[PDB]
Amino acid sequence: QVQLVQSGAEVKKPGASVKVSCKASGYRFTDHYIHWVRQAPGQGPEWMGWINTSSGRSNFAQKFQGRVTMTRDTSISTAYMELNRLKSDDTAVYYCTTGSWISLYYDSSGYPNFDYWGQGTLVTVT
Amino acid sequence: RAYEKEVHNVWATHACVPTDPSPQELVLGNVTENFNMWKNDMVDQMHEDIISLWDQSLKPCVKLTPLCVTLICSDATVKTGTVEEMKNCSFNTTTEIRDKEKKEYALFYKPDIVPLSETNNTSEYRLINCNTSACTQACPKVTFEPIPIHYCAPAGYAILKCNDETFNGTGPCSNVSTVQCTHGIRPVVSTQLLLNGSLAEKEIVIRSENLTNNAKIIIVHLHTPVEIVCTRPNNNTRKSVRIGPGQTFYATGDIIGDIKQAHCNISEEKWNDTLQKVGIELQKHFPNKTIKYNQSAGGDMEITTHSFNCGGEFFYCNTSNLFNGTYNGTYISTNSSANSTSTITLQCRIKQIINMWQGVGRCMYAPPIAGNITCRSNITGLLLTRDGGTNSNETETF
Amino acid sequence: RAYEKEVHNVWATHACVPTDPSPQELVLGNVTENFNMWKNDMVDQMHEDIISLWDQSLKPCVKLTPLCVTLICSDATVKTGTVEEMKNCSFNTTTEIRDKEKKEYALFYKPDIVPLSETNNTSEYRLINCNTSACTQACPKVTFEPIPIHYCAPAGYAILKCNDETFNGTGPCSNVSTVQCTHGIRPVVSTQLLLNGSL
Amino acid sequence: FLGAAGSTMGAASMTLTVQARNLLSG
Amino acid sequence: TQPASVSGSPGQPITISCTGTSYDVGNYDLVSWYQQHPGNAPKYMIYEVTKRPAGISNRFSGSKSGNTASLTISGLQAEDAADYYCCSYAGSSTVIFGGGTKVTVL
Amino acid sequence: TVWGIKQLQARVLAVERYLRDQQLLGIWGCSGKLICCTNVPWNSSWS
Amino acid sequence: RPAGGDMRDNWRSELYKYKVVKIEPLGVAPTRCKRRV
Ligand SMILES: *[C@@H]1O[C@H](CO)[C@@H](O[C@@H]2O[C@H](CO)[C@@H](O[C@@H]3O[C@H](CO[C@H]4O[C@H](CO)[C@@H](O)[C@H](O)[C@@H]4O)[C@@H](O)[C@H](O[C@H]4O[C@H](CO)[C@@H](O)[C@H](O)[C@@H]4O[C@H]4O[C@H](CO)[C@@H](O)[C@H](O)[C@@H]4O[C@H]4O[C@H](CO)[C@@H](O)[C@H](O)[C@@H]4O)[C@@H]3O)[C@H](O)[C@H]2NC(C)=O)[C@H](O)[C@H]1NC(C)=O
Ligand SMILES: *[C@@H]1O[C@H](CO)[C@@H](O[C@@H]2O[C@H](CO)[C@@H](O[C@@H]3O[C@H](CO[C@H]4O[C@H](CO)[C@@H](O)[C@H](O)[C@@H]4O)[C@@H](O)[C@H](O[C@H]4O[C@H](CO)[C@@H](O)[C@H](O)[C@@H]4O)[C@@H]3O)[C@H](O)[C@H]2NC(C)=O)[C@H](O)[C@H]1NC(C)=O
Ligand SMILES: *[C@@H]1O[C@H](CO)[C@@H](O[C@@H]2O[C@H](CO)[C@@H](O[C@@H]3O[C@H](CO)[C@@H](O)[C@H](O[C@H]4O[C@H](CO)[C@@H](O)[C@H](O)[C@@H]4O)[C@@H]3O)[C@H](O)[C@H]2NC(C)=O)[C@H](O)[C@H]1NC(C)=O
Ligand SMILES: *[C@@H]1O[C@H](CO)[C@@H](O[C@@H]2O[C@H](CO)[C@@H](O[C@@H]3O[C@H](CO)[C@@H](O)[C@H](O)[C@H]3NC(C)=O)[C@H](O)[C@H]2NC(C)=O)[C@H](O)[C@H]1NC(C)=O
Ligand SMILES: *[C@@H]1O[C@H](CO)[C@@H](O[C@@H]2O[C@H](CO)[C@@H](O[C@@H]3O[C@H](CO)[C@@H](O)[C@H](O)[C@@H]3O)[C@H](O)[C@H]2NC(C)=O)[C@H](O)[C@H]1NC(C)=O
Ligand SMILES: *[C@@H]1O[C@H](CO)[C@@H](O[C@@H]2O[C@H](CO)[C@@H](O[C@@H]3O[C@H](CO)[C@@H](O)[C@H](O)[C@@H]3O)[C@H](O)[C@H]2NC(C)=O)[C@H](O)[C@H]1NC(C)=O
Ligand SMILES: *[C@@H]1O[C@H](CO)[C@@H](O[C@@H]2O[C@H](CO)[C@@H](O[C@@H]3O[C@H](CO)[C@@H](O)[C@H](O)[C@@H]3O)[C@H](O)[C@H]2NC(C)=O)[C@H](O)[C@H]1NC(C)=O
Ligand SMILES: *[C@@H]1O[C@H](CO)[C@@H](O[C@@H]2O[C@H](CO)[C@@H](O[C@@H]3O[C@H](CO)[C@@H](O)[C@H](O)[C@@H]3O)[C@H](O)[C@H]2NC(C)=O)[C@H](O)[C@H]1NC(C)=O
Ligand SMILES: *[C@@H]1O[C@H](CO)[C@@H](O[C@@H]2O[C@H](CO)[C@@H](O[C@@H]3O[C@H](CO)[C@@H](O)[C@H](O)[C@@H]3O)[C@H](O)[C@H]2NC(C)=O)[C@H](O)[C@H]1NC(C)=O
Ligand SMILES: *[C@@H]1O[C@H](CO)[C@@H](O[C@@H]2O[C@H](CO)[C@@H](O)[C@H](O)[C@H]2NC(C)=O)[C@H](O)[C@H]1NC(C)=O
Ligand SMILES: *[C@@H]1O[C@H](CO)[C@@H](O[C@@H]2O[C@H](CO)[C@@H](O)[C@H](O)[C@H]2NC(C)=O)[C@H](O)[C@H]1NC(C)=O
Ligand SMILES: *[C@@H]1O[C@H](CO)[C@@H](O[C@@H]2O[C@H](CO)[C@@H](O)[C@H](O)[C@H]2NC(C)=O)[C@H](O)[C@H]1NC(C)=O
Ligand SMILES: *[C@@H]1O[C@H](CO)[C@@H](O[C@@H]2O[C@H](CO)[C@@H](O)[C@H](O)[C@H]2NC(C)=O)[C@H](O)[C@H]1NC(C)=O
Ligand SMILES: *[C@@H]1O[C@H](CO)[C@@H](O[C@@H]2O[C@H](CO)[C@@H](O)[C@H](O)[C@H]2NC(C)=O)[C@H](O)[C@H]1NC(C)=O
Ligand SMILES: *[C@@H]1O[C@H](CO)[C@@H](O[C@@H]2O[C@H](CO)[C@@H](O)[C@H](O)[C@H]2NC(C)=O)[C@H](O)[C@H]1NC(C)=O
Ligand SMILES: *[C@@H]1O[C@H](CO)[C@@H](O)[C@H](O)[C@H]1NC(C)=O
Ligand SMILES: *[C@@H]1O[C@H](CO)[C@@H](O)[C@H](O)[C@H]1NC(C)=O
Repeated sequence: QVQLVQSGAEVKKPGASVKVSCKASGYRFTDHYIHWVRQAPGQGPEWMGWINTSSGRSNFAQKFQGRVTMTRDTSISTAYMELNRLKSDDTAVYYCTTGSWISLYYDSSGYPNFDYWGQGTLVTVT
Repeated sequence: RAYEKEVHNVWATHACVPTDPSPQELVLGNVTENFNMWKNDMVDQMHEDIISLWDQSLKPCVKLTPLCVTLICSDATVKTGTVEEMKNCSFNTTTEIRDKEKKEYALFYKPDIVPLSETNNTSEYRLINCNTSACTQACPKVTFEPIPIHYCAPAGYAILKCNDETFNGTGPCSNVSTVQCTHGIRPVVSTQLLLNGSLAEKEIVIRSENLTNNAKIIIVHLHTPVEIVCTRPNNNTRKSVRIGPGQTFYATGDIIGDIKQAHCNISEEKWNDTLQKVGIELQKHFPNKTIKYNQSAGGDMEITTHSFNCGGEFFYCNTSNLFNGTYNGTYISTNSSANSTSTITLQCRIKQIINMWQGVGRCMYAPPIAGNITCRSNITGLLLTRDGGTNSNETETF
Repeated sequence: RAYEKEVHNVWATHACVPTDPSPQELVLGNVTENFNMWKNDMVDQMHEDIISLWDQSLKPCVKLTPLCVTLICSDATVKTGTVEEMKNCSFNTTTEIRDKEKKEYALFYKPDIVPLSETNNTSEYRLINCNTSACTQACPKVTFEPIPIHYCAPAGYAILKCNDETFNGTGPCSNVSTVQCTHGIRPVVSTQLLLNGSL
Repeated sequence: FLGAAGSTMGAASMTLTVQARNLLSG
Repeated sequence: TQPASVSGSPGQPITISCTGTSYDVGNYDLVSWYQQHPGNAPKYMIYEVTKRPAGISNRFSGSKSGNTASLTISGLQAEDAADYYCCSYAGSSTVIFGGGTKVTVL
Repeated sequence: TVWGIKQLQARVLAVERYLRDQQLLGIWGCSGKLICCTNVPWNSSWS
Repeated sequence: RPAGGDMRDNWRSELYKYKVVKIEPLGVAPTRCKRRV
């Protein structure tokens, strides 16, 4: 069994900042990449980027550049999302996903194998 | 055959005379002749021609004299290991106008750059070659593919070659045939391994000038090739920097995606079987002495590591664990019992600035290549030396 | 001809073999031959020769690398006679000593110079070549007179020419004559008009 | 070419001319 | 880049299509399919171009033709009435989604 | 030096082209004269 | 309209007459003439 505990619901004003935790469970956290998926209500998925849990290397979507930062630590097996200067459209359900296995010899960070999913969390912008 | 839209191979093989007919089958019969390939003149002509081709190909390209300035450098990778060789640097280039200096940035490899003198662990950096000589980058149209070359004697001369399959480089050949031109030998630049070479016909051949003198270099000609994969996985980008009037400089601009280690892959079972048969052929030349395969002696990065190129980029691979293990007995590894897929993986590093032929030639800055590089090769031979220690009464080391 | 007075003609015609005697005007007779002046090899050879001689004559002359600097310019022909085309400019030359820079002025033509980019429509100017490649000035001893040139085949080869007074340029010629060397064609550099050619 | 290099001098009297045929070819 | 809705009786098979460019679909087989019931997290359906994960039934299968791909649902039931999504590596370490399809089981 | 290179090439080519057929006539043994009697029968396929 | 740019189009106007050939001074013919032996 593997499961990702996302943080609670965030309700705040436009222009603020949101940090969301994702505590991994059931596996050694260094083994797999971590991706995150947004989902606007009445709308499908929305990809932001990914983070290498082994080294903190991260990548983004082009419209999420600068506003987002990702951090992690394998000492407690969690990763922290941080979105800055929120807008009205940023009210969404947020999902922590386990990516593919991290290798040493090939770039598998772009693999769209989101094997397991977190429970989701709600970010609401008043 | 090598005639196409591209003529700028570095070996300039387009200017050679096309060999129209079939190769000659001119076997003589009843002819015995002594041979000495350690005293052959043609190898020195080959080395001089390769050096001259390198100079005449690198002559009209762009120089890097204005680039050798003070470099302010910092960390580029977010990691702390494996692929930490990336560094970021900034400097002052000269634009088209002489009076307009422009701040500029570039990425580099850690073996290329050197921390500046009397540094207080600062950001001050320079190039490796700036206190040795000048340097020139390669022109981007230049292709380094080893097109085969046939040497031909002039009319009135002749070429005699051996046909005896066990001819170890010295001694008279019972089977000698003449030919107008040599076969398609390749100018493959490599060290510590032979790549894409001509295979041995039936038996693994050991050639050494004296075989007891450790100063002589043992050439090992393998009967069957060992297939080797080498690649640099991470996505590199090429940027351009204007330097001076009407000439450009190319450099590594960015890396896309998670950086992964440049490496090589060798089928471990076939490599061990090849080393086992080489140990057989060596222990029949050295009776009652177990041999050992050990890493090379310490020294320079260009000397210790196995160096080659595929594509326009240059590779230096560690190969310490490649040469490992002792062969005693008679066929002790027994090949395999199951269908093993074990692959030994060698980590590799990449240099941009190379002083190839130990400074006899010239400096080159190899331009980076966008995308990724993958290359496949055949190992056909080994370059070995006899580490003749005092305690090698039964355990010899090569 | 007596080219020892000035051997520095740009087409290097002093080094050629002197055609001492009369040419070989041997007309053959009863000979028909097909000709193609769009597939002729000689024109590409002599185009390459003109390019090579241009590079060879231009090689030892003086370079203009230090000239490519910032130019501050002004209207030198405000009193225009509907020609103008003449800009005064000033710059910083380098003297014999490296550390001694010297303010200098020169006149230029408007097609030669370009207003320097990233300006506020000011007097910042540069040369046309400076973002393309360097240039070298011509040596003042070099004379650009189109001296005529005869081409000669090597011994054992031959040159056949069409004697027909109304030749299309391609096809068979009824009247063909051999010759050792071609007549005195001129290497005149021109476009859109042929100057002093063979009539 | 050199088709009777190992034969006697009597045999080479048939071959020798083609050796001269390769003295300037190419 | 996905058809909005699809319908089908229980028991009969259907297909869900996705069409992209050469960069995201044509170059690589790294295409995945997911499903999502309303009020639920998205669910792991197809990972390779054809390969099914363990625990996933033989209801679904993957396919690819040139510039497009398709999830063939072999047979139908009411539980397959959830929304379906396709996802793909889009080059330069970018991951995109097709957009969605509402399955309307009759 | 371009014209000198071309003159050298021309003289070398002329020497080779003169020596080639002289070598062929020396092979056929009828060298030194312009008309050769051959003692080879003319084949009917050529006739 | 006037045109130009390729300078060999100038030079093709002057080299239209000339053509280069190679002399091959050996010929083969039958005469019913036997060599003396
Ligand atoms: C040069 O040589 C080097 C060295 O040889 C090469 O480097 C090696 O390259 C290998 C490439 O295949 C790579 O292998 C990977 O290893 C991963 C980890 O391996 C460990 O786990 C597996 C399984 O437990 C063990 O068998 C193994 O011995 C190790 O212990 C594997 O996880 C990888 O397999 C997965 O990825 C590929 C690619 O996507 C899939 O095709 C494959 O099916 C596997 O996918 C499963 O796992 C992923 C990740 O979780 C899921 O997304 C996916 O859906 C699959 O899920 C499984 O599990 C779910 C659970 O619900 C189930 O539903 C489903 O049905 C599946 O069962 C891959 O095999 C080596 O690690 C790597 N390094 C070394 C040191 O060997 C290098 O490539 C060479 N380079 C060149 C240029 O030649
Ligand atoms: C031992 O011998 C092997 C066998 O030849 C050599 O391996 C070759 O190495 C060269 C250079 O590393 C390879 O050439 C490059 O291949 C790339 C991939 O080619 C494949 O894909 C293209 C596109 O689909 C096909 O057209 C092609 O046929 C292959 O299927 C190309 O992308 C490269 O082209 C780029 O570079 C060249 C030169 O830089 C440019 O002119 C091009 O425009 C383009 O930018 C390039 O052609 C070759 O594929 C390898 N062959 C094999 C079989 O692996 C080893 O290099 C040699 N050992 C040593 C030490 O040299
Ligand atoms: C293009 O622009 C250049 C740049 O200005 C210009 O060169 C200038 O030319 C003028 C004359 O042609 C020079 O003026 C002279 O300068 C000398 C030394 O500086 C002075 O001694 C001269 O007389 C002064 O002194 C006298 C005695 O005190 C006074 O009676 C008199 O009124 C003067 O004050 C004279 O001014 C000038 O120095 C140069 N400048 C440079 C930078 O070279 C050039 O002429 C322009 N070309 C055209 C065609 O207009
Ligand atoms: C490294 O060694 C490999 C084998 O150890 C070589 O692979 C073999 O190369 C042969 C020649 O290149 C191939 O033979 C050709 O096969 C094709 C298809 O079967 C035929 O159309 C050709 O006629 C045939 N040519 C000849 C001369 O035989 C072999 O098929 C091929 N594979 C095997 C298993 O033997 C590599 O060529 C060699 N070099 C490199 C650079 O990899
Ligand atoms: C290596 O170091 C250089 C030097 O800092 C980095 O170049 C810098 O890159 C950033 C963005 O990549 C530039 O920021 C941008 O600046 C422009 C204005 O110049 C602004 O409009 C943008 O919004 C953005 O802020 C920065 O200017 C640039 N600095 C220089 C001197 O070029 C380079 O990115 C580093 N390489 C890596 C891989 O990090
Ligand atoms: C040009 O500059 C380079 C960079 O400093 C010089 O190379 C340096 O040479 C010294 C002397 O051999 C090297 O020191 C050696 O270090 C090893 C340990 O690494 C030690 O065991 C030796 O006893 C010796 O102290 C130094 O490592 C080396 N640096 C690099 C980066 O290669 C070079 O000598 C200079 N050349 C000239 C002509 O000035
Ligand atoms: C091939 O290798 C063998 C041995 O590895 C060489 O034989 C060695 O030749 C040297 C010089 O001729 C000998 O050195 C001399 O030894 C005598 C006493 O034996 C000493 O008094 C002299 O001052 C001198 O050092 C050496 O002994 C000899 N070793 C053996 C085992 O025979 C041989 O010369 C090498 N040949 C070639 C062509 O490299
Ligand atoms: C850049 O990296 C990619 C990813 O490693 C390289 O793609 C891989 O190239 C090898 C070439 O041998 C492919 O192996 C062969 O694939 C064909 C089908 O494409 C298969 O029939 C053969 O049996 C063999 O497995 C490998 O599949 C392919 N991987 C992917 C994901 O496309 C690529 O070659 C590298 N490009 C450069 C220019 O370095
Ligand atoms: C390795 O890096 C290169 C350089 O960026 C990557 O190539 C780039 O791939 C992207 C696709 O992710 C291309 O974007 C596409 O461009 C076309 C036409 O410009 C446009 O119509 C599409 O909508 C999309 O934006 C980009 O052009 C392309 N750049 C170059 C120079 O080829 C490459 O994908 C990277 N390798 C991997 C495996 O991702
Ligand atoms: C001497 O060498 C020649 C050529 O290296 C050998 O001729 C070849 O013989 C093999 C079989 O032995 C044939 O399959 C080849 O076709 C031959 N080559 C040619 C070009 O026809 C010859 O057999 C060798 N002789 C000895 C005694 O070793
Ligand atoms: C590149 O040149 C700039 C100036 O063009 C240098 O910036 C100066 O550095 C000195 C030394 O610290 C300062 O005193 C000046 O204030 C800086 N600015 C100017 C406008 O002169 C810079 O150091 C050079 N090197 C790099 C790597 O940027
Ligand atoms: C490979 O060669 C090196 C040569 O230095 C060996 O290292 C020596 O090993 C002996 C073993 O008794 C030690 O006494 C020396 O002190 C070692 N020297 C150094 C510098 O470390 C190494 O053991 C050899 N490895 C194999 C596998 O043969
Ligand atoms: C040569 O191979 C042997 C056999 O694998 C290596 O010995 C192993 O080394 C690793 C790490 O050094 C240990 O975890 C194993 O326990 C060792 N096994 C045994 C049987 O000793 C040895 O390190 C290799 N040497 C080189 C230079 O590659
Ligand atoms: C040529 O060099 C001189 C200096 O020898 C430049 O004159 C300086 O210009 C700067 C920028 O406006 C001023 O701050 C200085 O006060 C000027 N004088 C000195 C003595 O430095 C001049 O700009 C350069 N260019 C031209 C076209 O004259
Ligand atoms: C064929 O060409 C030759 C030479 O081009 C012609 O010979 C010239 O004839 C004119 C008069 O017709 C004389 O004035 C010239 O002196 C002749 N040339 C020389 C070198 O003597 C010849 O007439 C032409 N014949 C035809 C039928 O066109
Ligand atoms: C093999 O090489 C050794 C040393 O180079 C030499 O002594 C020996 O004679 C060679 N074998 C033959 C058959 O010539
Ligand atoms: C690999 O080769 C070495 C000899 O170099 C030998 O000692 C070792 O046993 C071999 N490995 C296997 C698995 O047989």
